[PDB]
Order: sequence, then structure tokens, then C-alpha cells
Amino acid sequence: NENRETARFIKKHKKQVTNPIDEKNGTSNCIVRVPIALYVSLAPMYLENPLQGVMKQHLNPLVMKYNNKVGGVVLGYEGLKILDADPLDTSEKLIKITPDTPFGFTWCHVNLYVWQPQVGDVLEGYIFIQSASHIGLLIHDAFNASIKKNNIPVDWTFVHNDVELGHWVDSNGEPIDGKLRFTVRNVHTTGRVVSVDGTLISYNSSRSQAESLPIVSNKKIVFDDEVSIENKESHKELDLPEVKEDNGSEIVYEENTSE
Amino acid sequence: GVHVSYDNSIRDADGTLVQFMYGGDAIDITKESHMTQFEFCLDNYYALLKKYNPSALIEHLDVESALKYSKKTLKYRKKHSKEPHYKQSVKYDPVLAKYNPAKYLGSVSENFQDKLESFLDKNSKGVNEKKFRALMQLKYMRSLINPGEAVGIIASQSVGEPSTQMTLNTFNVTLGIPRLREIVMTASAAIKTPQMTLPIWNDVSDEQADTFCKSISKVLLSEVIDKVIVT
Amino acid sequence: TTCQFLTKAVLDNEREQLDSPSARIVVGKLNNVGTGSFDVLAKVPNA
Amino acid sequence: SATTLNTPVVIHATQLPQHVSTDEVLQFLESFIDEKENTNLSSSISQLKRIQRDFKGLP
Amino acid sequence: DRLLNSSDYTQASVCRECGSILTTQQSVPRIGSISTVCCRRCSMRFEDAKKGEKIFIDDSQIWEDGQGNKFVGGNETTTVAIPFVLKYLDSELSAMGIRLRYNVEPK
Amino acid sequence: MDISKPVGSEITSVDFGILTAKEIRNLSAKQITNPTVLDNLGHPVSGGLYDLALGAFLRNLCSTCGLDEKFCPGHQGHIELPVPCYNPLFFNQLYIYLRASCLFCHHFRLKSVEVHRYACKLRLLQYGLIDESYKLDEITLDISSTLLNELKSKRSEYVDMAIAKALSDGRTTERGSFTATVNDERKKLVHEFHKKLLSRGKCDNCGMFSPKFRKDGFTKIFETALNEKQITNNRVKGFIRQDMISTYILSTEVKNILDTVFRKEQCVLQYVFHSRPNLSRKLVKADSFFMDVLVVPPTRFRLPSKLGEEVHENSQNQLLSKVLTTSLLIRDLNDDLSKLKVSLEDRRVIFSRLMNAFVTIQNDVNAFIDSTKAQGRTVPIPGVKQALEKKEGLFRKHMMGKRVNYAARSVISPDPNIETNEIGVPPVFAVKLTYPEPVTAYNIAELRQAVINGPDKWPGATQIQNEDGSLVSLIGMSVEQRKALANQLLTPSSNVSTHTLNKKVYRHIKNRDVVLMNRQPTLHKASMMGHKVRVLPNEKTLRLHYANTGAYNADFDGDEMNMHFPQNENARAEALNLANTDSQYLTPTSGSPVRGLIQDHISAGVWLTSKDSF
Amino acid sequence: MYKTEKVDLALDPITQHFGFGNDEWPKEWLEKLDEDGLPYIGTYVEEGDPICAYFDDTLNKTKIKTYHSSEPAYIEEVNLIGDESNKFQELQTVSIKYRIRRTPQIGDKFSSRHGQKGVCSRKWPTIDMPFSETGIQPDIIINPHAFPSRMTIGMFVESLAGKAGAL
Amino acid sequence: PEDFQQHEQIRRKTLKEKAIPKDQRATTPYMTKYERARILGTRALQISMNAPVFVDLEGETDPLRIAMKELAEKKIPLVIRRYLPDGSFEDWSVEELIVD
Ligand SMILES: [Mg+2]
Ligand SMILES: [Zn+2]
Ligand SMILES: [Zn+2]
Ligand SMILES: [Zn+2]
Repeated sequence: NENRETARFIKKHKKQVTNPIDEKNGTSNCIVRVPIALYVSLAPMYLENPLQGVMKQHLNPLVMKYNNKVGGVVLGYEGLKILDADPLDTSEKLIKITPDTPFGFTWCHVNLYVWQPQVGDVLEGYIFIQSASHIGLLIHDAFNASIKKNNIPVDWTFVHNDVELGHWVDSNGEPIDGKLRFTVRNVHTTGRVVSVDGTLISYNSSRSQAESLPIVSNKKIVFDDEVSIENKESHKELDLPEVKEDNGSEIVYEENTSE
Repeated sequence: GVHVSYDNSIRDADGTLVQFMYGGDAIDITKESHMTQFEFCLDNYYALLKKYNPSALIEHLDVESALKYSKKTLKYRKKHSKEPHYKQSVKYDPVLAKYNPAKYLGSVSENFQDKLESFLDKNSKGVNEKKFRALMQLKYMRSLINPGEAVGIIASQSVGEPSTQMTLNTFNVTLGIPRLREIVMTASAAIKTPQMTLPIWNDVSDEQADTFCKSISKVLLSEVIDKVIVT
Repeated sequence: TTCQFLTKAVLDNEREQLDSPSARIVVGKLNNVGTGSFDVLAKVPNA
Repeated sequence: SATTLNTPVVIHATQLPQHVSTDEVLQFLESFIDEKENTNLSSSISQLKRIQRDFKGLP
Repeated sequence: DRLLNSSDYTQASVCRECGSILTTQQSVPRIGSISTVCCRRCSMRFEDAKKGEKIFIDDSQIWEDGQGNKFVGGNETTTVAIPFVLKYLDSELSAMGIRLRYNVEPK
Repeated sequence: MDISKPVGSEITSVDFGILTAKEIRNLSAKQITNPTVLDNLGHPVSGGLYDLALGAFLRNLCSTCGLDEKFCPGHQGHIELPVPCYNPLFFNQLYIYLRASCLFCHHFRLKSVEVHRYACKLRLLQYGLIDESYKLDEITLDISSTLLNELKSKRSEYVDMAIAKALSDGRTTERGSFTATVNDERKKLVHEFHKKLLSRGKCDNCGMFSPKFRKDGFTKIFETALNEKQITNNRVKGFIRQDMISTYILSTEVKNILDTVFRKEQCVLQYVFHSRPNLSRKLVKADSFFMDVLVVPPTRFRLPSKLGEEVHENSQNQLLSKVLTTSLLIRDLNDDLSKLKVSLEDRRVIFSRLMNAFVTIQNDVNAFIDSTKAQGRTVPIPGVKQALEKKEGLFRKHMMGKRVNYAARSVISPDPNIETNEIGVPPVFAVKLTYPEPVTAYNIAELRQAVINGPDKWPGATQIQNEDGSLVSLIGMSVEQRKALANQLLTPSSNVSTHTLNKKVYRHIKNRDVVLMNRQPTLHKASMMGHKVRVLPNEKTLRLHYANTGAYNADFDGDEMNMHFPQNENARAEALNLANTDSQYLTPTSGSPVRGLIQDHISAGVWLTSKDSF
Repeated sequence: MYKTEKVDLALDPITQHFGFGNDEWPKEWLEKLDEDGLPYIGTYVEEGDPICAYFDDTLNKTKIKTYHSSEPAYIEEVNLIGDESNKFQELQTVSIKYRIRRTPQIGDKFSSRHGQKGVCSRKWPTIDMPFSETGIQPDIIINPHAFPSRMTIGMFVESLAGKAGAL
Repeated sequence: PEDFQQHEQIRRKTLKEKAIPKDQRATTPYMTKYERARILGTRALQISMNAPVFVDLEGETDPLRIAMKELAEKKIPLVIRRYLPDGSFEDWSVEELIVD
């Protein structure tokens, strides 16, 4: 009973099907086919063409966007099938209408092709941009990926261009090629576009409980840069009150005294 | 919650059966008016035959099953006419108990059946006595209470609304709303005026019955004493 | 005696099936009498 | 934005996700893009064409 | 129409997992993220979620409140049309320590 | 209600249960500890009843969902009670189980075989099988334990077989069959069980007597000392214990007694507390009758009542503040108790301090739930029980009956020139009562005019609802803006998320509309019929035909009638085909007519149809 | 119909004063009230219109007591009463009388001296009204179906007596 | 994924168990006063939400009068699910039901 209650939670967050590295490519296959069941609304304008309804209404805004339930980005749908509300041979099916409104609701079966990239998965991306604190990438030239300065190896050194933009140099001492291979550190869904947080560096690091003891110096770089980003953003669109002194003087806030 | 179900029975909100059929015949009161007005229906045969259009119904109903059974029940009913209710035959039960009134032409209440047959016998009158019987059978079919009808509310409203007209006092037994309250509202085991109606025979005379009344009536010592003298 | 009947309901661990006119009104469900004694379904042509 | 007529009531995986080969993905993409090309869906097909292009060529 | 539609008809959020209208709340999102209806009862405090191998939260399961506390789960919320008095009744019953569980279909 | 806003999910059933303390602590938005509601300056104090974590209050944003007073639904909080309290509503029940249990073996004083007999009968009744529950009494073999355990086995065998046999057929489901007669048989048994439970004096399991518990009007229990006959009985039955190895009683002692008893007698209580089978497999715990916490309802339902200028304090906040003062005081008493102790002996004072602490918080808890269970204060503040039963009650005054929108009231005036199925609507009502008419190709012409006409010219329109969900009021606008919006009614939706939707026009009540006419008292459904709207110019009263006089039982002696304007087509169809006047010619009472002409018309007919009339 | 209102300033130091405060003055109030803050006797008032004006030092703002009723009125009488003081005299109490004109409306009850009351069903035009041989059209029309149930024969004899006495 | 497939199987099994086949149905061949009222109301609601109309609305502006016209020609594409007190049902089309 002590571990029985916690066991249900582990199975809720358990990765159903893991992505395997194959064909000596080194990259893990993340595109998967999953058959699903939807409960969708049907508009009265689509009462003569219901399959077009379910498609234009709910399935089309679903593609090229991450869906939390399937645990990936819906690349498309295949084989839509409306479940008849009447258990029974004909193409004429029936859907239950809400007592209050003219809209009907039905169960649907459709197969989804989703891009399901879990953490630990090795992926390849084409370098979009490369700043002093991050490297921009594109998985299959459609999905956004980013490798932060701390996730980049220590041996690597960035070089900023004065002419016009910058470039990162690897351990060997040569600039990085168009395509780059990385491991999935985290996947950010909540935002507008799906962003993959990547790592270029990778349990038994304990030297008499040394792994448990955190190196404050290294832990600071990842926290300070995180806070600096969060605070600068919170200062954007910040409306502060205009204060006028009992003389007719407006109090102007400017850290820099001279021009 | 009490309403008419799609199986014609009177069911409560939770599906529990209250009645197997509304009033035992499934007739809507707002329809049961000219259903016995046979002369009226006869004078307006073709008008009502056009009203209760049977051409769009003949393929959806049965015209013999119930009609045959109605004769079998009438047969055993006539056999035990003089016989008492406890000795009556229980072989064949009513036609409404065996055949759905909205699907079988002839599954009519025995009260309607007796009344209709009596009209055709006592009145010999281009309408045949057989084609008129079908029209009245069809009228009963079209006079059925609709499944879904809130017969529960309608009943309480049909007892409530006219009980406002009896708010005035007496012009012995409890009457009006107090008596209605004794029944419906309190189901009293201790009634204000408990009574018994005793049916007297024919061999017992008016004098004998009055002597019998005296024999049961409570007699007190007070009722026989004229004077008490205490010295 | 709202709180009294509620107490008896909780102690029974009762499930209100929402089949009485009163219960349906409480939860904003359509009454099962008359027009609520059935369901309306739309016939759709495409498979 | 996020309504019953826009988004579904519930989505449920009827079975475990079955992995598909590079050729199956490309065969699906070609089938889907052709069927949809035949309003905001157009921008999604534009992105889908880039994936199809990456699974056989270079951007 | 009289006793609901043109009186106190409210489209209210309900959690399908625990069946309640009072535990549901709109999550506070980040600068780019969108707000999602989340249940306070079924969601677990982020720190308390501790661990065959290690498991990782799919990001879509972590939501934040106005106080800045991170939560895991409690996303099985839907919308139901109810009278507003029901919300006031459930609230009053809750004070007395009585819980109403609304079984909501589809699941 | 909006037809453009359908709902996909529905409540199918409501389950009644008790909130656990652990459950409340997790869902809580903030712990309430402060009896004050406002800081100085005017901001709500942190940890008080007006805390912003409980929802948006005083033009501040909610500190939980971040929304303002309109969109914030409010959030539940909690008060941590320093000592457990008896829940007023379930005190009578916990009292029954306290008097029915043995204080030594911690089982009910009734014999185990008799208790099992009730558990068996109550398990069979979870499923719709009454006949089987009575047939169990037929199963029969100072009696040895080896024999009695065989009786319990044979009875359990019949119960398991009778359930499975009925489960095989369509006699009972896995969720169990439940009818009123089944409920009657359950109610009879649960009563008989408690009656047998309370009757036993000497425990049938272990022959030792327990001290009798007495009670007062308020939630407080006492323990009456045993008599010398029962004390000597405890001594002689004291040796058999070794081989196996009036005074007030605190809430903790009662909870601890019931804790063990509810564990040891879990089998019977499983069916005593479950009407249908317990599929959730939850344990029946004694702490359900006790309150270790109090839920703080959202600020939304505890807002201070404003009457004109004066802003009056909410009565619930007042009762809740009282619970908070006592809680802080007991926290100090327990802190002083923790300090000191070597010096004791006179422990009659430490228990006296404890008894006061317990009876004070209990009273404050009682006062908040049910006032008619709290001590007299020199009219008291109403509790939550009182709030649900103020007069007729919340259920009768605000659920079964409600004040409605889109409705009007006026004195009725007679009219023989309108149809018997019509109602003469004054132009005053016609310019205020509107219908949400969705704009389409077939009615674009009709609604464009209404939009141009506006909210003061009949037939007009007061508002226009766009497909995005927003509303555009036509009230302040001039003929120029109205003309522009009318030419924008049938424009195609650019947004794909609302392409399904079409604009709505909140158009004036026209002569084709249905209305519900009502004349109180509504003694029969004929007193609430559907009439066809006929807007009559220069009118200040509702005009009604003489044929309607009978059904409404309305005489034009200065009578008043209610007009209801249903706002959807399903409600329209009903008022035009089911509750409409014409379908109410005959009353269902006797099937006789309640419609006809009343006075002048009868006298006119006798003259018009006379032979002399040419 | 005449209705009287008492505008008292009591709710010992005087704070509210009848009239208008300097520097602060919301638009078009002078149309209803005179320099003294009291209304012009004869002025038409609707609900929302200012019925009096004052200034309270506690709020340092010029406030007004609004007139609120569904029926509009005219000011018939304004009386200033400065009693309950010996030497320290200042006005705080004012009595304002409203004249509400009431023409017979559809619904108003009318009755003869025989208990025959009836509501005004309509104000029938004289051209549409039945006209007598004399050329007179009745002021009031009573329905004949009123008399058989009420049995108010006193009204019947009152009708031929009133006619005889008029002639 | 595995627990849902079972739940869907049970849901559809119970549905089929409750459905009364077209031949075994034994309710009134007549459309009840209540059925007519809801059909006309619901179809009117559909008509107002730009639903494809199967009749020629010769200057008709009222959706209910359109729904009435569609009923007269039996062109209303709706079905009545008649429930019995056990939860079982009979699906009847608007077309096949007799209207007075
Ligand atoms: Mg009268
Ligand atoms: Zn929940
Ligand atoms: Zn909030
Ligand atoms: Zn014992």
C-alpha cells in the first residue's frame, strides 16, 4: 500500500513505445503511426457531408502542431471513420444531436502519423543560426531545435565576426558543418512552436558521495543565464506610474546621467 | 416523474412500474368524449373516416389477432354473467393485456366493447354495422394517451385545481379538503368519522333492521335513567 | 429537511442517477418527461 | 480559439504507436499532400513539403 | 428555457478524474504559452513527484499557478453546462465536509 | 444559453461522499490562519478570509488563476483545526457506533455471528435480492467457536452463490440493482441492526461491561461510571485477558475508540455505509465523522453585502473568524502544555484546560455548520444548514423555482378583435424583449431592416452578436453605423475556428413569435399556455381575448399576467404545438371544454340566430 | 396627486450646507435648482433630475439629492424649516411637495354609488361612440351583463332619477 | 491505450445489447405529439445554422415554418431514439412515423 499508490503514477508518465537507433545511421526513428479515437462536434452546415466536417473542423487544425495525448507532433491523418450511433449495410450513418443546440457529437476513428521524440533520443538538425550563448537548428528542416552554451562542450570556443553573426569552433579547431548531431535533453510543448533543447555532452560519477555534491560554479552559469533571460522578458511591456512632485516637476528614471 | 412509457405502462422517474396501463385502457381524457357518442360518429362517418385516415395505417397494424381474442373473452364473460366475481373464469384475461392498443385493431377496453356492441344491437339503421365497428375501433386507437405524457402532474393538478371550489363549510361525516387531507396528505388510521356501510338482505324488514340498529348502538346507563334521588 | 436527507444520502454513499424531474433541474439536465422521453439523431449520408 | 467546434472533447490512443519506415513515411506524406492540395491548412502543407524534401533530398 | 437557459446557465469547467467544479482553475502561463484549465485536487506538487529507469514529464503535464508553484497532472478537465446555484450548493456542502462527485461522459 | 456554444460533456450521475482532511489540504489554494480580514490602508491580510489566493477581490487579480473578479471562479481554502471536532451532521451516527461498541475487545457488543448475519443480509441487498436475504435466516445448524465459524462459512457460501447465480442472469449487474422496495428493505435492516447494537449491555464476544455514554443538545459526550456489580465482573474476567497476550470524554478519545472498532468491524460497516456494491474498494474510516480541517469557500461566495452606500460584513466570514481565534488560542495552550513536567499530581487542572479548549473550538465549528447546535449568545448568525433552509430553502427558492430573463408583467385588458390564440403586446415590451435570430441567406433581408431600425423602432434589434462571440450594442449608434453593420451581417468568416458559426441579431419580438402567458396561481397547466404575439400600437396593457378567461381563471378586475419569451426554436415549437392555447380546448380533469365566448357574444347569438333576424 | 418629501441634514457639528460649493460644479444643474440650492417651484422633474443641492466639508464636494420615481412631477411647494434651536439658527430641514398629474388611464377603476366597480378597458372616441336621438354620447358605458348577478337596482332607479332631475 | 480499447468494447457492446432491431420493435407506428414538437424545433435549429434544406422555401423566413414544410414532404433527416424503462431503445426515422 506504501508503494502501490505511487505505482499508478509511474505508469501514467511511462514512455509507451521508445524510439530505437537503427540502420547504423546513429539517429533514432521518431515518426510513428498511432490509431486514435476522437469525440468531435459536427456543424449543421456539414450535415450532408459529415466526413469533410470532422476534417475541416478538428483534424486540419491538428496537423503540424503538437498534441499532448499522442505525445508528439501530428504530421497527418489517415483513414477517417465515423462510428454509427446505431449498432447494425449502407454508407448512411447517424449522429446524436445535443438537446439544446443543432450540433451533433460523434465518435471517430482515425490513424495519426506523429513525430514522437522522447529524451535521450539522438537527432540530426541543420544549423539555422549560431549565437555566443546558443546554436539554432532545424530537425527535418521544419522542427525548431536549440543547444544552450552550457549544453555545448567545454573544449569548443565561439568566435564572433566583426565584418557582419558568429561561428562556433569544435575541439579539433575547425568550424562546425551545416548538419549537427545531438541528444534530446528536453522537449518544450507549452509554447507556440515545438522547441527541442539539445545536448552535445554526455550515474557512476560518485567519488565518495562527490556526485551528490553540486559544483556551485557550474550550477550558477545555468541558473544566472536562466534568471537573466526571465527578468529581461518580465521588464518588456511594464507600465510604471508617472510621478509629478509638488513643484510641477516630473520624476524621470534614467540610470545613465549623460547622453 | 410518473409518466406514460413507450410500452404504454405508467412508470415512475426511476423506471418502477406504477400502473400497467393508464386507467386500464390507455385513453387520453382530452380524447374520451365522442368515443361513446356513437350516433354522432355515425352521422359524421365519412367526415371522421377522412379524419382518422386509415390508408396510411393498414400496413402498420394487425386487423384480426385482437378481434378474434375479443370474441373468446366475450364468450367466457357471457358464460359466467350471473356467477359472482370470485367464481368468474380466469382462462382468458382482457384483450388489452395481450395485444398493444396502437398495433392491434380490436384491443379495446371491455367497457368500450360492451357499449359499442350494445349500440349496434339496439340501433338497426350507406354505412354497414361492420364498417362502423371498424371506425370506432380506429377512433379508440387514435384516442390513446401519448408515451411521455406527465400523467402524474396532470393527476395531482386534476385533484388540486377543483378542490379549490370546496373551500366553503357544511350547509356528520368529514367532507371537502379536511376529508381529502385525511386520505391523500396524512393516510390516517384514526379518521374523524369512521363509518361502516352494512347491506341488509331483502328477507329482513324495515322494523327488524331498526331493532337490529338498536341491538348494536352503544347504550349508556344515563340513557335509561329518568331521576336520581340521593337522601 | 434538505440537510437531513443529504446526511442519509452521504451515509448510504448513494449515487443520484439524475432520473427524477427534481434531480434533473438541480444539475441542469433536460427533464425525461414528454419531449425529453427520447433522443434526436441526424441521418448523415457520407460513410 | 479552443472551443467544442474547434478542438475535440476527448482523444484516446486505441492502440500502442507502431513505428513506420522512411519509405512508409514518404509514401504517406506524398499521399496526404496530394489529397489536401486537391485555408490555414496550406501553411501546414508548406511545412510538410519540407519534411518530405528532407526524407529524400537536401534543402 | 425558464429554469436554466434564461436564468443561471453557466458553461463550467469540471475535472473528469475527480468529478468537481470547485477544484478546476485556469493555469497561469509563461510569456509565450497558453492558459489551460487544470484541477488542483488531481494535480501533484512538482517537487513531491519523485522516482526500471528514470521517467521524464512530457512538459505538457507541468502547469503553474499565480503563486509560482509547479504542478504535475490534473489536465483531465472538460466543460459542462450547469445552473450556477449548483456551484454555490457544492461550495456550501464542501464547507460541511460533504463531497459531490459528478460522473461526466465521455471519459 | 447559446446555440453557437454546444457542450460535448454531460453529468450522468452525482455521488455523495465525505471530504477527507488529506484531500482538502492538497486542493487548498491557501491556509487560513488570521481572524482579521483586512490590513491597514485597505488590502486583504495574508492568511485571512479575503486572501487573494481565494480569488480576485478589491480590484486585485487572483493569486492562484491570475484572473479578475469577472472571469475568476474563486478558489477553496482551508482552516487547520488544532484538535479534531465532531461533524455536526454525522454526530448522531458516530454516537450510535460509540454506544454500540465494546471498550475492551473493540468489537460491537453484539455477537459476531449475529453481526455477520446483518453483513450477509446487507450484502445481498446491495444487489436486488430481498428473497435471498430472508432465505439466509433459514440457514441454521453458549455455542462453541468451531460450530459458529461453520455457520459463518455456510452463510458466506450462500451469499457468494446467490450473488453469482443472479449475476449470471439479468437479475443484477456488477454495480448492483437498486429499487424503492430494495431501499425499504435496506432501511429496515440498517434500523434493526442499530437497534440490536444499542440493546446489548454486556459484550457477547468478551463478557466485560463497557461504561455507558450520555449526550447533551450540543456535540459533547460524557462517560457514566460502571456500577459495583459490573466493576466486579471486569475483575473476574481479567485473568482470561493475560493468556491471549459521569466524566467528559475528549473528541480524540472517541475518534481513537471508533478508529479500532471501524477497523475490527470493517466487514459489516462496508455494507452498512454502501447502498450499492463498493467498486471503488475504499476503506470505511471513522475520521469521516470527524473534522481535522474546515474548507474555506471561495471569496466569490463570501462577498460583503452592499446596500446603497453602507458595505456590510458577510455573516460567514464572521463565523469563520471566530473559528480562527479559538484555533490560535489552542495552539498557545498546546505550546504552554509542551513547556511544562516534573511537578504534576494535581492533573485535574490540565484536563479542565483541555475540556475548555475542546468544547470552545467544537462550538465555533458547530456555529458555522448548524447554529441550532451552538450555545446561546447575548438572533444568532445563520450556519450553512440555515443558509440551505432559510425559509422554503435554497432548493425550493433558487433551484425548483427561479427569477427569469426575457419576461414581462402587466395588468390584462379585454380584447375581442385579437385571435383567441393571440396576446396583445404593448409596444413598450416589444422594444425591450428580443430573440437571438441567427443571420442566414433566407432572412438577411428581414434582419437588415431590424438592424437599420435599431432598438427604439419596431420591428428592430437591440444587439448584434458576431461569429467570434463578441456583442455589438446598437443602442448608442445612429442610423449611419446601423446601415454599415447591416451590410456586414452576411460577410464570410475569415477565421477558420469560427467558419461554422454565423452572426446573430437580437431582434425585437415580432408578430410571428410565441410567448408563455401565465396567470397566478398556476393550479393547472391550462393557466400557463402559449400565445401568438400581436403587437398593438399605443397600448400600455396586455390585451387578452375573452375565450382565455376560463382556463386562466382570470377576470379583468385589475388582474396581472406574466409573459415569458422563450429564447430558442425547441422552446418555440413546444409553446406552439404542446402548451399552445388551441391544444388546451379540453381540460384533462373531466375532458370538458374550458374555452368559449362569455357574455355579449352569447346575448348576441340568441338575437342573431333568432327567426325574426333577417 | 400630491407627494411631500423631507430633506433633513442630520444623518452636532454642521457639515452639509444647502446651496452650491465654489470651484466644483457639475454641468447643467442650474436648470432645476435656484442659487440657494433649492428647486424652482413649478419645474418639471423626471427620475435622475436634481431635487436639491448641498455641500459637505467632510468630502469637500458639491453633492445633490436625486428625484427618483416612475411618474414625473412638478414642484408645488418648497418650505424651509429651521427649528429645534434657540439662537444658533441655520437651515438643515426642507419640505418639498410634488404635484403628479393623473389623467384617467386604461386600468383605472371607476364606480357608481351602488358598488359597481370596473376597470377602464378603453377610452372610446365620440365618433365611434353610440349617439343618442338628443345628440348626446355617454360619458361612461356600463355593460348590461353586470346587473343580473350584482342585482344593483338602486343604480337603475338612480339612472331615471338623475335624468329627471337634470331636465 | 490497452485500458481504453476494453472500455470502448464494453461501451459499444452495451449499446448493441440495448438496440432493438427494426423487426423486433413494438412501439406506436404514430409520431407522438412530443416527437413532432422536438423534431420541428431541432430541425428549425439546424436550418438557422445554415444546414442544407431539402425543400423550396418560397419566401419563408421562419425556420420552424421551413421545418414544418420539410415534415409535410417527409424530408427531415432525423431519427427518434425511443427509450424503454430498462434503458433499451427503438430507432424510428421521421419518414416512417405516421403524422396526423
Ligand atoms: Mg367575475
Ligand atoms: Zn480532479
Ligand atoms: Zn482565481
Ligand atoms: Zn468485547
